[PDB]
Amino acid sequence: VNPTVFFDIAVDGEPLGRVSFELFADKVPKTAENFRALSTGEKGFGYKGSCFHRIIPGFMCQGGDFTRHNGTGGKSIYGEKFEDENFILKHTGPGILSMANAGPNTNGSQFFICTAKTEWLDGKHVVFGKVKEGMNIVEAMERFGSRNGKTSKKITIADCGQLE
Amino acid sequence: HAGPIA
Repeated sequence: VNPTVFFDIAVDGEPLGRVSFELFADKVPKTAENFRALSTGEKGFGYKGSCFHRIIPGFMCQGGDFTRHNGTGGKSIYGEKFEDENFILKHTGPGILSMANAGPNTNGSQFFICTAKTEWLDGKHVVFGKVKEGMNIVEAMERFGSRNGKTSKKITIADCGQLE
Repeated sequence: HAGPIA
């Protein structure tokens, strides 16, 4: 029953590969259904066309800011932001999909894909999904990142939606 | 500004 969605990544317009995720709607429903609805585009905005503004090798790839494309805003499906669902799931390793907030209870549309164990984020960031396939795509676009998160190339979500 | 830090 756990939704599966995907991202078709491209490096400067040129298609890179597909990355799919399993969303734990059974544990984190509002948070999962938020990501799910934004991956497809069930409301007119969403992750399509948006990019990964912040990428730090060995840490994570952050995207989701479809409105500002910098990390300032972006927005969920419930107006603007919403509270933390819970912290049941932990940042166990690469592939982990977590919400990128700006202080407790400010989950909007932004998220990050882990490329390493980041347990220090446990309790601060809501873990709601994980890459199922395409961890080598996430890793390929990671090299186009940096220390401060600036991307040396324009990594975009060329396409996205729900496979089940 | 949103995002996790190391």
